Formats: sequence, C-alpha cells, structure tokens
Amino acid sequence: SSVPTKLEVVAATPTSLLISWDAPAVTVVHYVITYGETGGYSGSFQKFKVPGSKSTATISGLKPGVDYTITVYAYDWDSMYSPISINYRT
Amino acid sequence: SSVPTKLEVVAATPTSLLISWDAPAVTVVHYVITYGETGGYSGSFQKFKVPGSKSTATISGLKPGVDYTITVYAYDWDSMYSPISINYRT
Amino acid sequence: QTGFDLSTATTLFWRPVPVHVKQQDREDVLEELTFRILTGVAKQNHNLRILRIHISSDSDLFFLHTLEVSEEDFQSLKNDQGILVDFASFPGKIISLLEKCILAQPGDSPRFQAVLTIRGGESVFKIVEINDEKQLPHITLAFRPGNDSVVKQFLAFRLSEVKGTCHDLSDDLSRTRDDRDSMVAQLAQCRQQLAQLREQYDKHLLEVQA
Amino acid sequence: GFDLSTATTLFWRPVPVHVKQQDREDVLEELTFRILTGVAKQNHNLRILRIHISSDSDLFFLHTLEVSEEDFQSLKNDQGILVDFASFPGKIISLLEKCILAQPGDSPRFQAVLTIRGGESVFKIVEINDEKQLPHITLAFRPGNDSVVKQFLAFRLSEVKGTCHDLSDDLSRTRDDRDSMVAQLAQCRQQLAQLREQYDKHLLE
Repeated sequence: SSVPTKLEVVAATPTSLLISWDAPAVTVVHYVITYGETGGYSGSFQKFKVPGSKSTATISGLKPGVDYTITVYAYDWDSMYSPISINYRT
Repeated sequence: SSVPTKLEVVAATPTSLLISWDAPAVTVVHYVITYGETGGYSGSFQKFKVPGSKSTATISGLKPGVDYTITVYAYDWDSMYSPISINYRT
Repeated sequence: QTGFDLSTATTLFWRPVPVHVKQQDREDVLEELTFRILTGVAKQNHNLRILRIHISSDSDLFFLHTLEVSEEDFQSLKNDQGILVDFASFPGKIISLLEKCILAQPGDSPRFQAVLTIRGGESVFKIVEINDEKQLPHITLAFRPGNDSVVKQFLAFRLSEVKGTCHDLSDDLSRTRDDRDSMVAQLAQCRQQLAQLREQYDKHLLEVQA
Repeated sequence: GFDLSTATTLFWRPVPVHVKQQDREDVLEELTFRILTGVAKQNHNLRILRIHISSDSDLFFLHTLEVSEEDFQSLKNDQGILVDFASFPGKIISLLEKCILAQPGDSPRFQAVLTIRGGESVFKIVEINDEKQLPHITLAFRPGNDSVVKQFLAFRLSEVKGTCHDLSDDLSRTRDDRDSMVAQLAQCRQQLAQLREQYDKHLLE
C-alpha cells in the first residue's frame, strides 16, 4: 500500500536521474527500482535493487528527452508491498 | 582444519562453562555448538545455535565432575567451514 | 533456449490473496494463495512480450499454477475473456481486482472474490462479483498446474532470490556493526571530555570558594 | 526414511571433481559435497548416513547416497573398509580434503572424478603415483530425478530462509544497539554543552 511514504527527484542530468524516497516503519528487506520508457511494455524496464536501509538511488544509461517511468517497490518476506511511482522527462 | 583455530574454555563454574572462539576473518552467518559427555557415539548431544556476530557462548546445566566434548561448527550460506573440538571436565 | 526471460522480468504484484479452490474431491476450502504478476520479454526475441502469473502457497511449496501469455495470443483472450483492456493495462486492472479481493468483507456492496477451480489437468481462475445472488466474472483466466519440472525451476528461482536478498542483508549487517562501533567510540570520547570538564569545573569552584 | 531434522552436518564445502559424461566432454568443475550423520524417524536407534553432490552453479544437479549400518557392513566387505561405520565419514572427509588441497606438485595427487552414464554414477577418489591409479574409495550414487531434486530445493530454501531470519534478528538487534548509542551520545553532548554554559555563567559570578 504505497510502502514508501513519498518520492522526490533531486538530480538534474541529461543521461541519469537521482531519486529519493522516505523510510516506512514496516519491515523492508530490499527495494527494487524500475526505469523504463513511458508507454513501454514494462517487461523491459531493467530492474535494480537497493538495500532496505537506504532511501536514495541513482539511475544511469538513460536517453535524454525520453519520458521514463521510475517506480519504487519495497519487499518483505514472501510478499511485496504496493509500489509508488513518478515519471520525469530529460 | 578448524576455520577459527581458537576455541578454549574460559570461564568455569561447577554447573556451567563459557567458551570463546575466534573466527572473524571469514563471513560467518552462524555457528552450531554441540556439547555432550561421551567421546563419539553421539545419539544425545545437545546442540544450540549462535549468531555469527558472537565470539562467546555459555553452556549451563552441565553435570558436575563429568567429561564433555564440545564442538563448534561455522556455517556460510552455501558452505560449512571445518569444525573445532575440545574436551573439558566440569 | 527457454521461452521466457525471468532474469530481466519486472514484478508488479506479489502478495497473498484469499482464493477459493475447488477440486473433484469436493473439499472446498478458502486458502491464502500468493500471486506473482510478472511482465517480461522472451529470450528468443526482444520484440515478443510476455505476461506470466504464478499462484503459489507459502504453506505448500509444491503448489504452483502458472499462466504465460504473449502479446500476439493476447487477442484470443481480449475478446471472449473479460473486460476490454490492452495488453499494457491488463496487469493494472487485474491488480486492482485482486486488491479488491483482499479488502473484501461481506458488507461490501461489490463483494469481489477470487476462485480457482482445478479439474485434473487444467485450472481456471476467475474473479467474480458476488452480491444479491449474482456471479459476475470480471476476469477469467486459465492456469496450468505445476509439473515437477516447472515447479523445480520455480523453486530454484526463489532459492537464488532468497540467497541474493540474504547476501545483501549480510553486507548491511557488517555496515551497521561498523557504524555502531564508530558510535560507541564517539560516545567514549564524549564521556571522557565530559568527565574532564566536570573536573575543571569542580576545581574552579573550589578555587573560588577559597 | 532419513530425518534431516535431527541430523548433524560434518562436511559441506565445494570439492574439486572431474566429471566425465557420455553426452558432454571432459571438464573439471567445483562441486559441493554435503556429508550428514543422523538417525531414522522410524527408529531413533537406527543409524543412517547421507551424502549429497550438488552444484552452486547448476541447482538441478543432485546425486545422493544413503547407507544403513547393515548394508555398510556389506560395503565394508565390498570395498575393504577397515574402520567402523562411525569413523567412515572422517576418512571420506580426509580423502576429500586431499582432493581439495591437491596441486600438480603433489606427489600423491589425490583426485576426485565422477562419471554419470544414464541412471548410474560412480564417484571415486584416487591416488595417482606415476601412472598407477589406486582408488581409496569408490561409491555409487543415484542421480536425482525431478521429484527428489524438487524436494531437495524445497528443504534447502527452508534452510536459507531460516538462517536469513536469524540474521535479520541480529541485524535488528545491532540497529537497536546503534540507536541506543546515538541516544547516549546525544545525552552526553547535551550535558557537556549545558555544563560548559554553567562554567561560563559561574565565570559571570
């Protein structure tokens, strides 16, 4: 149920992004962040993993001027909470 | 053989003992400690489990004046290091 | 070689949902089943798009029902099967329906429920609106029960998953231990300075007192 | 049937083994050997020993051997064992250790080779002096069907999950200890600063 409280964008680069979320009180073993072109199938967004203690992450390799989807999912044992997502353009 | 090469009995009371090992160089998620009287032919040794963070362990309820064989095994995720064993009477 | 590419697949829903399972034994029961919804691409071609759903049990690790659909065969199930959606938003709406199944009490006017009927070799999963004697399938899907091979592969995938999560936890544990050691050292430093300052203050007080 | 619940693990490490098969050509791969001593759930006095050969690379690779004490007497005459059922693991581990610490400069050149021929597999540890080859131990392993490999994966996932929960508890514990240290640090700096302002206010007199 939108496990990270709120999300913000902080970076300002042509090829990358830097995202910041906030620390939910629930047990989170890890976070997964997905970045893909908006309107895409979403089965090619190249996921990457972030520790549950951390609240920030850097994305790389993006094409400038494309609409990219950034989604944060937090995982428990045997479960995954509902994600919260934002979209940004370079 | 023994991954820690450093197991000894360090405190001693007629019904209890304190064992201390040294295995911090390798990644150790947990240790299993087996304590039983007889040497070999072990169908009644009491095992107990200890986190890899610890370097000490207390055994209690032991019979006074008896010979115990105590063995420490260190485990990884996909492996188990070689054990170390001692004999002590308390 | 293998059709679907789980390595770079995206997990959109992974949560236990209340499901009614019906079998020919007639032992109708409500069990909490874990649904994992994955969007990915085939390893043969990056243009072939697949959606796969896994119904498993954390209680029974040998219970698995699988669904795999491409973008092309999606036309067969777009018509004749459920509400009108494109291949893209079908995951979203199915996820919304499953979530409605989770937060479903009898007093809910649209009491959405989920039922999995397993008959021999095939199983059909349907989410149904069940108020005032209506049974309305919002979504109807067909699931393949697990053979030993596919359940074996699923178990292996989850084992590698858990291994990676636990290695990450070990890294975090070493880091937090280092942070705590640094904090206790800083605590000792502070207390030492506080003791020194209390000494100087007491000496100053005794000097003024004389 | 063996009861892993009350079993003790004596050796669980990757071992250098040369695996030769009829379908694929000769390769040297590092294989994980797990040796377990335990007792049966039918009779807690009856003793069984189990050995597992797996791969951390290939999770579908499983070869198992389990022996009772009686048929171990049969294998004592079948391979000339001169030690008891209890200490046999020790010799096996020593043999495996000799393979583990085995380099080209080794005179005994203790080696491990496993050949699988369609339902049958034999694992052999060998002494290689000049060209003569003396197998110290020869054992027969039944390769895993999908059912037993499935059960093995399930048990091993339960193990990883349990150890991981134990690590999670320890992580929570250390995080709490760190929070306690941060709180004590805040208290200490607070009283330091206020006693310094008291120092200077007493300088005001």
